[PDB]
Amino acid sequence: QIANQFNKAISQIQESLTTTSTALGKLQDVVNQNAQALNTLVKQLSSNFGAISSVLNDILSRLDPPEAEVQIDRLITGRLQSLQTYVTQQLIRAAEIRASANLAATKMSECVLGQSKRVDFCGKGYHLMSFPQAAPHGVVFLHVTYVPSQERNFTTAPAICHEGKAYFPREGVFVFNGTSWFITQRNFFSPQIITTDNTFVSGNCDVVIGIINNTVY
Amino acid sequence: EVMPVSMAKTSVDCNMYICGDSTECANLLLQYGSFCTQLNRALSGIAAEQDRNTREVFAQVKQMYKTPTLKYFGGFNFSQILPDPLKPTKRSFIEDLLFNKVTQYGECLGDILICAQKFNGLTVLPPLLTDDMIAAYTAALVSGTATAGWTFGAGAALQIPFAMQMAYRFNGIGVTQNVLYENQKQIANQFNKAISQIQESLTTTSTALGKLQDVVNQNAQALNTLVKQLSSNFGAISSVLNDILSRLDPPEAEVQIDRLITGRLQSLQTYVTQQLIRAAEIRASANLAATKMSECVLGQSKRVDFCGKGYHLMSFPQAAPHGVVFLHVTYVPS
Amino acid sequence: SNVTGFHTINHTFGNPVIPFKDGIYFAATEKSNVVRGWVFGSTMNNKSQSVIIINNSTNVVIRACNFELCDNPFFAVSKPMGTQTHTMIFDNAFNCTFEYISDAFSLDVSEKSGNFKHLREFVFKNKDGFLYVYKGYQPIDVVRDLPSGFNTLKPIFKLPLGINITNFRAILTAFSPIWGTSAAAYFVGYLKPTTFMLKYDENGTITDAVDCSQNPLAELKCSVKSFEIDKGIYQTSNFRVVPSGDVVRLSTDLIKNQCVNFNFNGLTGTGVLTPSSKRFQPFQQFGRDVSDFTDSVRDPKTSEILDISPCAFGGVSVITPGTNASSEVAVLYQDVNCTDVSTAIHADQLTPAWRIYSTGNNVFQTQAGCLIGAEHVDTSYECDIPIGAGICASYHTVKSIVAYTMSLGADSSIAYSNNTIAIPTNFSISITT
Amino acid sequence: FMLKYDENGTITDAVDCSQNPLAELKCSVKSFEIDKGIYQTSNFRVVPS
Ligand SMILES: *[C@@H]1O[C@H](CO)[C@@H](O[C@@H]2O[C@H](CO)[C@@H](O[C@@H]3O[C@H](CO)[C@@H](O)[C@H](O)[C@@H]3O)[C@H](O)[C@H]2NC(C)=O)[C@H](O)[C@H]1NC(C)=O
Ligand SMILES: *[C@@H]1O[C@H](CO)[C@@H](O[C@@H]2O[C@H](CO)[C@@H](O)[C@H](O)[C@H]2NC(C)=O)[C@H](O)[C@H]1NC(C)=O
Ligand SMILES: *[C@@H]1O[C@H](CO)[C@@H](O[C@@H]2O[C@H](CO)[C@@H](O)[C@H](O)[C@H]2NC(C)=O)[C@H](O)[C@H]1NC(C)=O
Ligand SMILES: *[C@@H]1O[C@H](CO)[C@@H](O[C@@H]2O[C@H](CO)[C@@H](O)[C@H](O)[C@H]2NC(C)=O)[C@H](O)[C@H]1NC(C)=O
Ligand SMILES: *[C@@H]1O[C@H](CO)[C@@H](O)[C@H](O)[C@H]1NC(C)=O
Ligand SMILES: *[C@@H]1O[C@H](CO)[C@@H](O)[C@H](O)[C@H]1NC(C)=O
Ligand SMILES: *[C@@H]1O[C@H](CO)[C@@H](O)[C@H](O)[C@H]1NC(C)=O
Ligand SMILES: *[C@@H]1O[C@H](CO)[C@@H](O)[C@H](O)[C@H]1NC(C)=O
Ligand SMILES: *[C@@H]1O[C@H](CO)[C@@H](O)[C@H](O)[C@H]1NC(C)=O
Ligand SMILES: *[C@@H]1O[C@H](CO)[C@@H](O)[C@H](O)[C@H]1NC(C)=O
Repeated sequence: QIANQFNKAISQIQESLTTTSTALGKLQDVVNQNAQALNTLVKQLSSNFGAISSVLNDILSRLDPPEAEVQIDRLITGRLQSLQTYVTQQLIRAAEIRASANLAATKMSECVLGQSKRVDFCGKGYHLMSFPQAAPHGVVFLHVTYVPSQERNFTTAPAICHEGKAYFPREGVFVFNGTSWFITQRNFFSPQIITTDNTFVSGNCDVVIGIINNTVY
Repeated sequence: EVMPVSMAKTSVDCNMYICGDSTECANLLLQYGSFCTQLNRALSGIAAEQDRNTREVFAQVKQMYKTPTLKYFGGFNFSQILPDPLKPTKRSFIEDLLFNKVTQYGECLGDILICAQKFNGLTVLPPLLTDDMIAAYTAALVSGTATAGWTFGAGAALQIPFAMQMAYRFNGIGVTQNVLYENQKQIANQFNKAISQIQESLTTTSTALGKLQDVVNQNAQALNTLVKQLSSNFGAISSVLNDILSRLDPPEAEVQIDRLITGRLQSLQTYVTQQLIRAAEIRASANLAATKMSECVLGQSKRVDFCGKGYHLMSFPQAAPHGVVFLHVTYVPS
Repeated sequence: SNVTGFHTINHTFGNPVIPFKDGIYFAATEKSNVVRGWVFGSTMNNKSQSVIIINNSTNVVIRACNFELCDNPFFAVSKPMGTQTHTMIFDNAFNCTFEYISDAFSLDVSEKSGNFKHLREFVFKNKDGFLYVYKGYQPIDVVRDLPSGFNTLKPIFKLPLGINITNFRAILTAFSPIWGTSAAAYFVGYLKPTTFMLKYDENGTITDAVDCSQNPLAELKCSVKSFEIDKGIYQTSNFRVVPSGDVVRLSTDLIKNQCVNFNFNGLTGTGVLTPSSKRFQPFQQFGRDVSDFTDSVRDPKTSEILDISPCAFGGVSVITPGTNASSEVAVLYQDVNCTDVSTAIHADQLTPAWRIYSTGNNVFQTQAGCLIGAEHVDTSYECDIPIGAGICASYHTVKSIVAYTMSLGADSSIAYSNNTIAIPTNFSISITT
Repeated sequence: FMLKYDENGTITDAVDCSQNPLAELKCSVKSFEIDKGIYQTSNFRVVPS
C-alpha cells in the first residue's frame, strides 16, 4: 500500500508541473522585480529634469559653454540621483532574499538531512522524509507526509479499577470495542489486551473521575 | 506574548501633494518622467504584503468550528477566551480588553459611512479582513484546541475529551499520566486563577501592548513629517504656489515653481523608501507569529523559551489591533 | 469615431469647402477613379497661397501658388469616350513657392460597371510648414460605405509648402454623355491628439494597435504594455473632478454643495462650499485645519460660516477576469462618495474620461470606494479578487462580474463528550511541494 | 510659546519654551503630559569669548 501511494503521489506532482501554472509564482516574482528595476533606471535617461534636452549633444550644440555647463550639470544630478535610488532599493531587496535563503538552508538541514517534529514546518501532516529539487533562483522541496484517515468513535476511560488499585495506561488510551476493553495508540487503531506489561499501577480506586470496573491480566 | 503582524497601509496622490491643484505645477511634473507611477507601485506593493501577512497568521485552518455551548471542560473554565453569544460583540472578554489598550489624513469611517478627504494627497486604505473576521478565526482556533488538539491542524480533527488531552501533554513533558488524574482539582484551579490574573492586568495596568502601540506611533510620525514638508520653502520665494504666481513674472515663476517641485518630490521619495524598509521588519515579525501559531497552538513545542517559560503544555491565540496575543500555559516545577 | 460620408451619385457632386482644422483622414471607394485631387488653403481665393495635388491621368501635379481657384474644381470624363476631356482646377497661377511632378503613367479614367474594387486611404497633416501625405491601399468589394478593418498607411510625401491650410476641397470627376456623376464615395474623419500603443513585429511592420482612451480595458493595456492581461485588480491613473462654477465674494452668488472655483476676500482655490457650525470669534476671518490648509471661511457679505472640502480625487482600479476569459471589466473609484462619482460621470466632469463607457446602473459603495459595473450578489463564496473591507469579486454565471462578501471556511461542528474519542483506522501518503 | 486651543477655539493654556529644561521638552514632544524616560532635545554650543 505504502509503495503504491508513494508512486502515485509523485506522478500527480509531475502532472501538475506539465498541466498548469502559478506553482512557481514566487520564483517568477524574483525575476519580474529585477526587470522593473532595470527598466525604470533606463527610462530615467529620457527625462529632462527641467533642462533643455535629455541629450547632452543637443545641449552642447544649441548653447554657449557657460549655460551649456549649467544645463549639463543639471542633468548630472538628475541622473546621479536616479542611480542612487536604484542602489538603495536593490540593497533593501537583497535583505529580503537573505531572509528567504536562510530559511531554505534551515529547511534543508532540518528536514532533508533529518526528520522534523515541528508542526507545519516541512508540509502538512506527520513528516516522514523530504527531497530537494533545483529551480531557477531557488529550491523546490517535495515533502512526503503521513495523513491519518477513516475515523471511528469509541467509548473511552481514564483508568481501570482492579482489586482496589487504579490502573492507568502507560502509553495510549483505553478504548471500548463494543464488547471488551483494549488499549491502543492514538494515531492508528490497533487494539491490544490490557496486561500489566503496558499498564501503569498507581493509587487506589475511587480517587480519579471515571474509573471502569474491569480485570487486568 | 504580544506580536505585531501588520502595518497601516497608505496611498499618496502626487498631484494633490506636489502641486495642490496648480496647473503650471502639473505641467512641469511631466519633465520628470513617470515618478508617480513608480511611487504608486511601491506603495501598492507594500499594501498587498500587509494583507498577505494577516492571512498567513490567522487563516491556517480550513474549517470554522462552531463555538461549543459547554465552556466548562472538566473544571477548566474557558468563558473568557471563547466569545459569549449573549453579549453582541462577537469577541471574547480578553479581546475586549486588548482592543481598548492599544487605542490628518484621508479616511472613510463607519460600517456597512463618512468618506472625508484632506487637501494633501494622503489617505489610508482599509484592510481585506475586517476585525470581525479576525475574531472568527481566533474563536475557531480556541474551540478546536479545546476539543481536538494536535489533529486540528496536522490533519482531520479527532474528538478527544479534554482531560485526556491534558494527560497526553503532561506525558509529553516527561511527567507521567497519573499526575494529571490524581490532581485535576489542583490543576483546574491553578488554570482558572491564572486566567483571572491576566484579565486583571489588562484592566489595571498598561505597557503590556507596547509593541502594538509602537507600530501605530511610527506610522503617525512618518505621515506627520511628510505633511510638514509642504510648509518648507527649499530656498524658494514662498511655500505657496499661488504667491509665486502672483508675485513673479512667468520666467522666474517657472524657476521658483520648479524649485518647489524637486523639494516636494524628494520628500515623497524619502517616505516611500522608509515605508519599504519598515515593511521588511513587519514581515519578520509576522513570519514569526505564523511560526508560533502552527508550532505552538496547533501542536506542542519542545524548544526551550519558544512559547513561554517552562515546559509548554498548550497555547491560546487572541486577536489585537495589528497583531496577535498568545496566552501560553506552561508547567513550572517547585 | 464618427466619419462623415459624401457622395458622387446622380445629382450629388460633393466638392464643398470642408474644414481641415487639425489634419484629416480621407478615404475613397473607387471603381472609376472619380476622386483625383484636393485643394488646400484658407480662403480658397487668389489672395493667398494654396496648393493643389491632382492626378491629371498623366502625372501627379503638386503646385503651391497664388491660384485663380474655381468655385467648382473638377476633372471631366466623357462616358461614351471613356477618356478625360477637361482639366478645370484653376485658370492661372503666379508667385509659386513649390512645385513637384511625379513619374508619368496612364490612368484608367473610364466609368466601370460592377461594385467598388479599390479603397485608397490618405492622411494629411500640417507640421512645421510641411504637408505630410500618407498612403495606404486595400482591395474591397462593396456596394456601400466604409468597411471595418485595420491597415497601416505609409508616408509618400513631405511637402515644404509653407502655406496656411485650414480648409480643403476634394476634386471630383464629372462623368457626362453637360455635367454628371458616377458612383463613388469619399469619407472625411478628423485627427485628434491622442495616445496609441503600436505593436511592431520582427520585420518592423505595425501589425496591431490600441487606443489608450477608448475604454477602461484599453487604458489598462497601455499601462501594462501588453495586449494580454491575466485576472486580477490593477491600479491605473488617478481621477479628478473638474470644477463647474465661479463664486467671488465683482461679486457673485454663493453656489453650495458643488465643486466650484471660489475666490473669497483673499482666499482662492477649488472646492465644495457648505455651511458649518465652527464658532468663529467676531475677529476671525477664516479657519485652518490641523495642517496648514484653509478649511473654513467667514462669508464677507453675510457672515455665514462655510466649510471648504477638496473637490474630489482618488485612484482608479480596473477589475478584470482576464482577456483570455472576457473583455468586460469593472472599475473601482477608490475612496470617494458615489454621489459625486455618478453625477460627475453623467455631467462629463471627470478626468480621465473614456469614449465607449457607461455606468450601467450598477453602482455600489463599499469602504474601498465606488464599484461600478459589478453586480451585488447576496451570498458568500471564496475570495477570488480582493477589493477590501470583506468584499471580493469574481466572474460567475448569473457570465458577469459579481461582488460579494467573503466566506471564511467550511461551517462545521465538533460534538463535545466526556467519554468519546475518535481514532483513525487507515492512512495515506501525500507529497506536497 | 506653545498654545493650546480647546474645541471652541479658546486658548486655555500655554508653555514658554525657553523658561526651563522641562518646558523646552514639552515644546519638543508637543504635549503637556510627559511619561518617564530620557528624551533627546536641542543641541548645545559654546559661544566664543
Ligand atoms: C467561569 O468563570 C466566569 C468568570 O467570568 C464565571 O462567570 C462570572 O460569575 C460571576 C458570579 O457567578 C458574575 O458576577 C455577577 O455578574 C452580574 C452581571 O452583571 C452582576 O449583576 C452580579 O452583581 C455579579 O457581579 C460574572 O459576571 C460572571 N462573568 C461572566 C463573564 O459572565 C463563571 O461562573 C465560571 N463558570 C463556572 C461554571 O463556574
Ligand atoms: C519578414 O520578412 C521576410 C522577408 O525578407 C520574411 O522572410 C521570408 O520568408 C519566406 C517564408 O514565408 C521565406 O521563403 C523567405 O526565404 C524569407 N526571406 C528571407 C530574405 O529570409 C519573413 O517571413 C517575414 N516575417 C514575418 C513574421 O512575416
Ligand atoms: C485504506 O485506504 C486505501 C485507500 O483509501 C485502501 O486501498 C484501496 O483498496 C482498493 C480495494 O477495494 C483498491 O482498489 C485501491 O486501489 C486501494 N487504494 C490504494 C491507494 O492502494 C485500503 O483498502 C484501506 N484499508 C482499510 C483497512 O480500510
Ligand atoms: C463651547 O461653547 C459652546 C457655546 O456655543 C458651549 O455649548 C453650550 O454648552 C452648554 C452647557 O454648558 C449647553 O447648555 C448649551 O446648549 C451649549 N450651546 C450650544 C450652542 O451648543 C460648549 O459647552 C463650549 N465647550 C466647552 C468645552 O466649554
Ligand atoms: C462519531 O459521532 C458523531 C456524533 O457526535 C457523529 O456525527 C460522527 O459521524 C461519528 N463518527 C462516525 C465515523 O460515524
Ligand atoms: C471487537 O469486537 C468485534 C465485534 O464486536 C469482534 O469481532 C472483535 O474480535 C473484537 N476485537 C478484538 C481485538 O477482539
Ligand atoms: C459524563 O457526562 C455524563 C452526562 O453527559 C455523565 O452522566 C457522566 O457521569 C460523566 N462522566 C464523567 C467521567 O465525567
Ligand atoms: C465497581 O465495583 C465495586 C465493587 O468491587 C463497586 O463498589 C462499584 O460501585 C463498582 N463501580 C461501578 C461503576 O459499577
Ligand atoms: C455622499 O454625499 C451625500 C450628500 O449629498 C451624503 O448624504 C452621503 O451620506 C454621502 N455618502 C457617503 C458614503 O459619504
Ligand atoms: C457617433 O454618432 C452616432 C449617431 O450617428 C452616435 O450614436 C454615437 O454616440 C457617436 N459616437 C461618439 C463617440 O460620439
